[PDB]
Amino acid sequence: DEMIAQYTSALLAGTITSGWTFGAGPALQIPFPMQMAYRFNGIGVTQNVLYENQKLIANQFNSAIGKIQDSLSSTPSALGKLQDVVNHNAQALNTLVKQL
Amino acid sequence: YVPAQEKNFTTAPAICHDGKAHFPREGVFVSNGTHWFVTQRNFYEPQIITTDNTFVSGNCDVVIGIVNNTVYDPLQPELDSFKEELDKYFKNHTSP
Ligand SMILES: *[C@@H]1O[C@H](CO)[C@@H](O[C@@H]2O[C@H](CO)[C@@H](O[C@@H]3O[C@H](CO)[C@@H](O)[C@H](O)[C@@H]3O)[C@H](O)[C@H]2NC(C)=O)[C@H](O)[C@H]1NC(C)=O
Ligand SMILES: *[C@@H]1O[C@H](CO)[C@@H](O[C@@H]2O[C@H](CO)[C@@H](O[C@@H]3O[C@H](CO)[C@@H](O)[C@H](O)[C@@H]3O)[C@H](O)[C@H]2NC(C)=O)[C@H](O)[C@H]1NC(C)=O
Ligand SMILES: *[C@@H]1O[C@H](CO)[C@@H](O)[C@H](O)[C@H]1NC(C)=O
Repeated sequence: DEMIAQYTSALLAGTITSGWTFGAGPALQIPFPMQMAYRFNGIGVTQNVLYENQKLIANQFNSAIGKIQDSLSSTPSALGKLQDVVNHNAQALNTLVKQL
Repeated sequence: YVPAQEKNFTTAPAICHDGKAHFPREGVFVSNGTHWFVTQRNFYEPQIITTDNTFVSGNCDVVIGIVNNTVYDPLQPELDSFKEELDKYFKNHTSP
């Protein structure tokens, strides 16, 4: 669980600084305030929707991440897809030890 | 297709020339220290800044990244050979 946590801390360190260019060879540095102007351009809206509104767009991104933190700790039924991986395996062995 | 070795430059997200911001049509502005250029995204082919590949959107006091230089228009390659040609030939009648 340590080197797995280092692989997924290198995807986030390249998609922030380099963008999407490290998946096709050399990794090229780019500012994050300019990479976001290329994600809007691939949707259909122009570049000026971000640069002319850089203030309120930043606050929506930070507040949306903070709402994720409370959503995960609200209930334990959100992670049911991963719990059934270990629950199906653990109860498969308990049936096998009572076949004796 | 795979890109080969690279070269770093200095950038700015917009251009203000006459009090109005200018945004590139494709690519983003780069420079090597003296004067600026607009370039493709996957091949270093510098080009001069011209109205044909820049569009205007509002005035230049709303975004943090603004630098100062000149922007060109495709009419002064013509009008300097036209308006100055028209202005010079009309001055010989005022002399007498
Ligand atoms: C950044 O890159 C530009 C692009 O090459 C450099 O501008 C170039 O500067 C040289 C002189 O330093 C220019 O050469 C001169 O050009 C004039 C007119 O073309 C000619 O009459 C002279 O005999 C001489 O050859 C060159 O033209 C010019 N290139 C362009 C496209 O304008 C600039 O020097 C670079 N700056 C740095 C700090 O590296
Ligand atoms: C690009 O060039 C323009 C044109 O000069 C620059 O606009 C100039 O900006 C400065 C400060 O941003 C203005 O100075 C101001 O003066 C008033 C009155 O003294 C003062 O109260 C302010 O606090 C400020 O110091 C200057 O007037 C203005 N020039 C104009 C309007 O003609 C612009 O700053 C340049 N951009 C960059 C990035 O250098
Ligand atoms: C103006 O017209 C006169 C006609 O006598 C000519 O001699 C002169 O060279 C002209 N000047 C210019 C600048 O065209």
